[PDB]
Amino acid sequence: KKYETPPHPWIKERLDRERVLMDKYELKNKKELWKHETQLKNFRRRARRLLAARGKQAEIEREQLLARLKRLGLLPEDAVLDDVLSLTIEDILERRLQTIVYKKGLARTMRQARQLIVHGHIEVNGQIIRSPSYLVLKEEEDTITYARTSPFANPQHPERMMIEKAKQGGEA
Amino acid sequence: MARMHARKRGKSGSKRPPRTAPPIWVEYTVEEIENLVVKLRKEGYSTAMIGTILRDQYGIPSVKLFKDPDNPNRNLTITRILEKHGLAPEIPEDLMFLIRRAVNLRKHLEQHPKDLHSMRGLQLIESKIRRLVKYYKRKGKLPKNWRYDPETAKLLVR
Amino acid sequence: TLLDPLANALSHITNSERVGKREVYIKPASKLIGEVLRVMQKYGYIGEFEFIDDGRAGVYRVQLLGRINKAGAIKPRFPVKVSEFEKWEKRFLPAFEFGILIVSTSQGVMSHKEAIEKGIGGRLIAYVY
Amino acid sequence: MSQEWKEYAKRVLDEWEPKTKLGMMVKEGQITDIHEIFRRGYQIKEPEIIDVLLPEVNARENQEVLDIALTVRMTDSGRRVRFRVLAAVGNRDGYVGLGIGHGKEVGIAIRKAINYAKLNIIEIKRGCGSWECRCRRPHSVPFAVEGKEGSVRVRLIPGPRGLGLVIGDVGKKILRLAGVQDVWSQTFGETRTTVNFAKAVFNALYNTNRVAISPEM
Amino acid sequence: MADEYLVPLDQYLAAGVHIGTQQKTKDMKKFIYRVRQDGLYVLDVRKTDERLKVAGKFLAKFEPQSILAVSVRLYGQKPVKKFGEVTGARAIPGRFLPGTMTNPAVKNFFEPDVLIVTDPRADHQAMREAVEIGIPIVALVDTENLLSYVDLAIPTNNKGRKALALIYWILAREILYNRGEIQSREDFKIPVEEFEMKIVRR
RNA sequence: GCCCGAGUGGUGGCCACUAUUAUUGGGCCUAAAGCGGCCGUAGCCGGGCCCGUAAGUCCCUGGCGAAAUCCCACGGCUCAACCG
RNA sequence: ACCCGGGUAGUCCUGGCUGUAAAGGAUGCGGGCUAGGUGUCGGGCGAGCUUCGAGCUCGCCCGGUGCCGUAGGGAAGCCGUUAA
Repeated sequence: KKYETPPHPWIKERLDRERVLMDKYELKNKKELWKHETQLKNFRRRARRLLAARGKQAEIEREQLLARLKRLGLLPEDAVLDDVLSLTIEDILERRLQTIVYKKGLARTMRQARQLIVHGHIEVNGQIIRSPSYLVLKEEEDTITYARTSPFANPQHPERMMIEKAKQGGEA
Repeated sequence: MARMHARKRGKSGSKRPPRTAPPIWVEYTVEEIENLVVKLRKEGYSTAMIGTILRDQYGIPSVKLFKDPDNPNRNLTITRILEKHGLAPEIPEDLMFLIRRAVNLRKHLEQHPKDLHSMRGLQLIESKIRRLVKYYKRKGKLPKNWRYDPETAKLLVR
Repeated sequence: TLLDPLANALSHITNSERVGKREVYIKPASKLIGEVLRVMQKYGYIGEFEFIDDGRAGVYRVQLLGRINKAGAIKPRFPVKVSEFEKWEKRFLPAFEFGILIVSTSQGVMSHKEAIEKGIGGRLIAYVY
Repeated sequence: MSQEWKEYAKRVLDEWEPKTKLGMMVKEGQITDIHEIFRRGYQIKEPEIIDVLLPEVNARENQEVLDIALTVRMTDSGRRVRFRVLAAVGNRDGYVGLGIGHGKEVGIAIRKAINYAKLNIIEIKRGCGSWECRCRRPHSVPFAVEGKEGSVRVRLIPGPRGLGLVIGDVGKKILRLAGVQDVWSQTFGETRTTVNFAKAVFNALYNTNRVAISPEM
Repeated sequence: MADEYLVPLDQYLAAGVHIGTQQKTKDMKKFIYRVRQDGLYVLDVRKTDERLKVAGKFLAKFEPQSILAVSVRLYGQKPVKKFGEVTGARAIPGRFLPGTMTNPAVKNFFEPDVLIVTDPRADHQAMREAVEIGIPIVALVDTENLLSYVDLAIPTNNKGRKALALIYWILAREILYNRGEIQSREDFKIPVEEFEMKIVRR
């Protein structure tokens, strides 16, 4: 499937973390958080199992899982299957479309950003998108823009004004 | 060390000489030893007691150490000295003494039958024989056609 | 009777250890135990031993450094593939460091770590750590 | 928080009057090294000895109470209730003391326990090495260990970095106070009895050093 | 340590140090000299010379005066009292007044550096607290008394007054030798008699 | 007010928790639970030392256990599911 | 009914059947390993005593039969070289 909920769902320490996270990144539902936890879990689980086994097993398996994390951008230039396990649910959430839109300064604030991509006020590559989950690669970061849009077809959309007053990117 | 069999009682700790080659302050030839053995088997004594009297009189603790090497296939010792001559009983003494005794019991019981305990050792001695039989068959001192019974115990003794 | 004479060696050796005597005496003795103590000494776990072969039996007097924690035989003595090693690695041993899951092998006898470096396996014999 | 650190220790060092020789040498600033109290097995008889080592600032002595129980003894025309409490002193930095205390009133017991716990401090040796490579810090314990307390059987297991403290909450409180980041927890036998389970985890983290290994050599 | 001359060999042997009583146990077997034809065990007299020397050393070492000689014995409390007068520290009680070591609320509270017990069987309490505090422990041990928890020994007789006198005397001499006042090779300034006990009125 | 959210809840079934089925990984004095005791058949399990075989056992090669599903990569569909 | 006075089966012997128990040490059996102390029974050994008999005693050893207790185990009682 594509979710997880820990053995006991109403536990306070688990719930606190989320609600603080919930405002921080401005999710719409908890499921979204979960998506990234459960995605994080799989990398870890596999990274760990690979390092463990006999070193002669086609190393390709390791390479492959270090390649993707580099490309995605979570991993920068570190060479150990142990740094992978040193990610957290915050790092994944930094990697989202939503986050990366606010960061660059295409949006005033993440709550605003939620509006933009839905109505097709953010282009990526040549395509528009509807899904704010969207996993944004490192190579993919450089290609976020406007062309046939309500924010940028002129220089007197109040939209331009709303983004300018803030001008602050960074972790969401 | 012990085995409390039909008992709870730890077994005797009697132990061998840790001598591996024999005393030379004691002195006998392969020929002299062989005579002593043959003389004693001629009396009516049996190999354990033959080894006993030789120990107590002639001062040889076990024959194997003194004798071998004189044909180093294996150790040369009492009954292996006897078999080469033809003085050996085809039944192993082990199995013989056993059965021997057994036939005596039966006669007691014959006259006296109200005996728990005496009945209960009949059962305890047979079942050692059975075993001692069972393995010999496979080793080969007693043919595979045999099987043990109290009429086939009264025939071997007589 | 006895069986697993090795094991009745080892088990003494450990219960010996746990007390903190100085040296050991193992009344029944053998190749298995001899060899195993040999490999054991080779890794270093133990100090020196002398066996005296009495016309009765081999006996091993063994010197105890203090190193050994726990070292035990395997019960049915399972066959273990060289792929299944890792499983039997995680179970019996205390961590990746130690590596004397002593197996018996085509090459001879080895620890776990000396087995892996060659690359060969088989039925388990005992452990040491 | 910086220098305010010693100031609590020195404020304690204004009126602290040593009972022991241990409490004296510490109050003189000598052997200023908790670790150098442990190795030697010199008796922690004074509570303040520790307050001397743990200032406001760096390690942050995380005082914490687990369970508060109400028990009775029946007495002539009376039930005499009291309270037992379990408290945990520890620094995330690799020391810990588990304490329990019994008293008529509540507040007192908390206090008693807090004190009790100090005496029974322990180093937990963490896994420098890790599991896999000694990349940086001691994330785990070195070796898998087990606890034993009445019915309770806790295994601590080395672990992956980030796979953090995977145990029941009660222990999870104690462990965090130790400074084990990552550890697989295999329990066995009734935990309901908190005091023990805790005593388990504590005993366990205690036995760490008691393990004699090869890298020590 | 050093060879048994006289004073050393005539002193122990003249004093009934040798004569031990009933029971042997496996650990003590080493100091035990010989069997009489009665169950009365004799201790080795050499071993007593030897294990008294190192006991001048071991107690010349802890030079600060919080050495405690306690006794549960009626005989022994007099030699002990006199012994303590010379040295410079002693806990007197018929018991230990438990909470001598473990408690500092007690109005009688000391913090020793060494202990001397007389009978491991009677002074078990003084031992009991000697395991907790972390105190090394030197003593007088009999054919009947174990050495469990008892880390350094002086195998001597302790059941009688002559002996109970000789030892806390020769010892008061030995530690004063090491620390450097009056020697164990000079004849002691104090007479033996005070350490010796006598019953006129009870 | 808390949870979750186009779902959420009720009954039923299965698995987990339940080392309450014990290989991993349970017990059996008094908590359930030792047969009232022995014998030996079938079975399982076996002291040391040397030699043969290599049946188990390990190692290597080779024939082979369809596709699908699973796991990993890259690529495709706006995204993913899904597919290549 | 407990208490008292009579009383058959049975209780005894012989042969047979029946097969139960808090049939307990509520503790299956075998081997190896793991402080000790003490009392006791029988066997061995080195001595002293002697009524010249191991008769009275000391100690080591072997086999059995009790009690106490270190390490450990146990939930605790307890168990602890006669293991739980």
